[PDB]
Amino acid sequence: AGKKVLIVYAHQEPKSFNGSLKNVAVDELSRQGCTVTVSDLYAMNFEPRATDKDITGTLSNPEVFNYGVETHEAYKQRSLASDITDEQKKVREADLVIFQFPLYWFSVPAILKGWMDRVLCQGFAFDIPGFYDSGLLQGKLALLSVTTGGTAEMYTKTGVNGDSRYFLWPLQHGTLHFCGFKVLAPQISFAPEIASEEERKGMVAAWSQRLQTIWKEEPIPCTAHWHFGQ
Amino acid sequence: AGKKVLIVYAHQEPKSFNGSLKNVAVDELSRQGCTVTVSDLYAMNFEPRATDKDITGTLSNPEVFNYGVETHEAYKQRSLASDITDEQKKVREADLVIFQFPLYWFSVPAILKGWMDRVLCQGFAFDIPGFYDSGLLQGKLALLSVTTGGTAEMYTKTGVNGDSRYFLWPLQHGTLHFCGFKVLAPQISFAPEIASEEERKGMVAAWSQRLQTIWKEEPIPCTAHWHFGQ
Ligand SMILES: Cc1cc2nc3c(=O)[nH]c(=O)nc-3n(C[C@H](O)[C@H](O)[C@H](O)COP(=O)(O)OP(=O)(O)OC[C@H]3O[C@@H](n4cnc5c(N)ncnc54)[C@H](O)[C@@H]3O)c2cc1C
Ligand SMILES: Cc1cc2nc3c(=O)[nH]c(=O)nc-3n(C[C@H](O)[C@H](O)[C@H](O)COP(=O)(O)OP(=O)(O)OC[C@H]3O[C@@H](n4cnc5c(N)ncnc54)[C@H](O)[C@@H]3O)c2cc1C
Ligand SMILES: COc1cc(OC)c2c(c1)c(C)cc(=O)n2C
Ligand SMILES: COc1cc(OC)c2c(c1)c(C)cc(=O)n2C
Ligand SMILES: [Zn+2]
Ligand SMILES: [Zn+2]
Repeated sequence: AGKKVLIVYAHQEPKSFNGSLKNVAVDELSRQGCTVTVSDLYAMNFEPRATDKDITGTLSNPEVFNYGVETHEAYKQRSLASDITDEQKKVREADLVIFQFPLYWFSVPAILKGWMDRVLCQGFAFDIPGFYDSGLLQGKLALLSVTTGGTAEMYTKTGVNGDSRYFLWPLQHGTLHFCGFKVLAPQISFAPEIASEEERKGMVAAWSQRLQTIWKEEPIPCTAHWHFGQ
Repeated sequence: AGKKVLIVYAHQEPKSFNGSLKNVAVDELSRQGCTVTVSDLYAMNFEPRATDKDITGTLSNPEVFNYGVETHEAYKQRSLASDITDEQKKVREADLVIFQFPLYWFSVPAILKGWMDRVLCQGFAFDIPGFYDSGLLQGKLALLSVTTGGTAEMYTKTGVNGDSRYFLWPLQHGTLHFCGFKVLAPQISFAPEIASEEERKGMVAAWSQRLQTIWKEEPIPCTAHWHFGQ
């Protein structure tokens, strides 16, 4: 406060561990006096497909469809579909975007992948130039709050899954850094379903505590070295 | 000769460079006498979202929906939605699965992510235990055939994007090897929008040429070292 937060939330069940994490984030950020908005993608039936329906009116080139060029032209000419533009208005206003999701195949669920693909379009989130340190959402913070089915030990460099930082790369680097975000340290809640009824409260109460001082945090160095190195 | 190939194809435009790559694969593998099937996800309006619509029977826990528990039970009972079981039959029959797509945010387009999320369910593609070298699709081969906006140089260890292998990890390892596939070396067709008409022709031809001998190939060692070094 005075800060705005967008929580993009991708879980089907409000009673889930993910739902609890989204709800404590709203509760704690609302208590601090921050402005809070939640894009509840499943409840919204959010469209994940990148298709020519994302441009309204008439196309730059209706013989050969190029999603990147069409949506770039459409963002410049204010003719993107209203579900996209609604989400761009949220992100444009936000000082922090928190993604809350269960890890699906070492990445985001498809409905959230579709939000990244369709809302983070050229002209809005990035351009030539304006990417990585210079991306168009520069100034803004982003944070992945991810839950996993695999344990922390599975997610080490010599573990069956590799270090968590390895799967973070396309999300933190290739997507958030790329668009300009400073990335806060991910919040990774390992294997909640196998944890006890408390312990899970440890993790929820722990995210609420972290959120108390989120605006004091320095963003990680979003480097190949941070992700893979020594 | 006597092999079955599934191509899971994710591009909106038949006239695109991805479209040319898919078509050359069909032409060359058809020429060789292989059995070929293509799942053209956008033309199928393939559903990417993981929702409770994917199970048609009585849920195990209708009070608190857990997509992974409900779909595992649905797969064992034969009560998954038919679009999913349609794709599982194609995968079960295939000896090789080629994924043909443009790189979206260092990953697959969300329509293809939802193919992975919904088709590769517990019981069918993996079980716990029954993953990585014990995954249920053991015996099968997979190959990612990717196109990029970024040049090969941008995709090297000291380029901006980092090495191309780094973005392959959640797909090759976290998804395909997790399900028991052996993974053939990726086909990466760099920056075809930047390339001349000639260089594009050569990249289509280079893919066709590689497919002539694809059944002679051995898979990669799908480890942390192969992807990251050290
Ligand atoms: C398609 C698919 C792909 C996947 N791919 C991967 C992958 O690549 N890698 C991987 O590691 N995992 C993967 N998973 C597993 C997935 O990441 C986990 O199942 C998910 O992260 C668990 O979080 P949840 O909210 O769904 O858990 P929940 O099951 O909702 O949480 C566990 C328990 O906590 C309860 N709970 C709710 N709120 C609270 C609270 N206030 N305090 C205490 N308990 C609470 C729940 O109701 C439940 O009993 C995959 C799953 C699917 C379906
Ligand atoms: C949401 C989104 C996210 C993206 N994220 C990334 C990313 O993370 N990293 C990245 O590097 N890129 C990214 N891109 C760029 C994208 O990967 C490239 O635009 C795409 O890979 C290029 O493939 P295409 O088929 O669309 O090319 P096209 O534009 O179709 O192909 C280039 C040219 O080749 C022509 N062609 C077709 N067939 C032939 C043929 N037989 N012979 C000669 N020429 C032919 C086409 O007609 C066209 O003129 C992103 C794009 C979008 C829209
Ligand atoms: C596809 O669904 C799942 C479910 C899981 O556990 C529930 C998984 C995974 C995938 C992967 C890729 C790694 C892992 O460690 N675990 C535990
Ligand atoms: C998000 O859309 C795009 C479009 C591109 O090029 C057309 C990109 C990228 C993303 C990324 C992340 C890296 C890159 O090198 N290129 C060239
Ligand atoms: Zn980075
Ligand atoms: Zn592997």
